[PDB]
Amino acid sequence: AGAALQIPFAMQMAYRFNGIGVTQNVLYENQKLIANQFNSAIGKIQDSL
Amino acid sequence: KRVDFCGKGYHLMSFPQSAPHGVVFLHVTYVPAQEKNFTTAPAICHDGKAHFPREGVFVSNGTHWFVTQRNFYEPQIITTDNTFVSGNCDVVIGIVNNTVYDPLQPELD
Ligand SMILES: *[C@@H]1O[C@H](CO)[C@@H](O[C@@H]2O[C@H](CO)[C@@H](O)[C@H](O)[C@H]2NC(C)=O)[C@H](O)[C@H]1NC(C)=O
Ligand SMILES: *[C@@H]1O[C@H](CO)[C@@H](O[C@@H]2O[C@H](CO)[C@@H](O)[C@H](O)[C@H]2NC(C)=O)[C@H](O)[C@H]1NC(C)=O
Ligand SMILES: *[C@@H]1O[C@H](CO)[C@@H](O[C@@H]2O[C@H](CO)[C@@H](O)[C@H](O)[C@H]2NC(C)=O)[C@H](O)[C@H]1NC(C)=O
Ligand SMILES: *[C@@H]1O[C@H](CO)[C@@H](O[C@@H]2O[C@H](CO)[C@@H](O)[C@H](O)[C@H]2NC(C)=O)[C@H](O)[C@H]1NC(C)=O
Ligand SMILES: *[C@@H]1O[C@H](CO)[C@@H](O)[C@H](O)[C@H]1NC(C)=O
Repeated sequence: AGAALQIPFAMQMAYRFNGIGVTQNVLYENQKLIANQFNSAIGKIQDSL
Repeated sequence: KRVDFCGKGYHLMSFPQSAPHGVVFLHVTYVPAQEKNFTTAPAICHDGKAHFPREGVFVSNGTHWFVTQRNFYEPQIITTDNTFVSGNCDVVIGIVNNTVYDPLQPELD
């Protein structure tokens, strides 16, 4: 939408949780589990491929 | 709100014009400009409680902390009407110490 403006990635993930109706404390208080789940989900794609 | 469906930027409004066998759309959009960098933090710890912005981000100009809206820089001081509380400050990665100002009790002298 213009020039790239940097933001830390967990804070971008919190904006995106807001965009679906969940408060952002739910992301910050679960950060490690959410990242573990994303990593297992990405590791399952290359296994199916 | 569909990205790039009505031009580049944040769609404000669009005007139609007729062409021969066709149509022309003049899209008016909003484009952000002249950014500055800041230090930032996800929450703020005060009295053993974690505070999150209601809307906006916590930013630091070098020595002081403010809340701003995310798309236009307009800094304000962090109060209990700017933020909400959840939990204690032991679980959030990158939490920062600052004071969150209450209006009522300095009204009550
Ligand atoms: C929410 O669901 C997750 C499942 O992804 C739970 O986390 C797992 O809990 C089991 C316990 O049976 C552990 O063995 C796993 O190692 C956990 N997974 C990860 C990625 O940490 C989590 O406990 C659930 N939360 C609640 C409150 O029920
Ligand atoms: C960050 O902004 C603050 C403004 O709040 C500057 O601090 C001073 O703060 C006092 C009381 O809050 C004001 O009376 C002053 O007018 C403010 N400015 C000055 C120049 O004294 C602070 O200087 C700013 N810091 C940086 C690094 O820009
Ligand atoms: C951002 O990354 C920096 C590393 O570049 C982290 O700084 C380190 O913090 C640890 C404490 O967890 C210290 O032991 C290291 O000495 C620091 N390294 C440097 C180079 O400063 C910083 O903590 C990270 N920020 C967050 C919020 O995790
Ligand atoms: C932010 O403020 C809290 C509140 O005091 C600090 O917590 C103290 O941390 C030190 C060192 O980690 C401990 O020795 C104290 O026992 C803690 N106090 C309490 C009341 O728990 C915290 O360290 C501060 N954060 C930073 C980065 O300085
Ligand atoms: C912000 O700082 C970075 C270096 O950390 C620099 O590359 C960038 O151009 C700066 N942008 C602005 C708007 O100051």
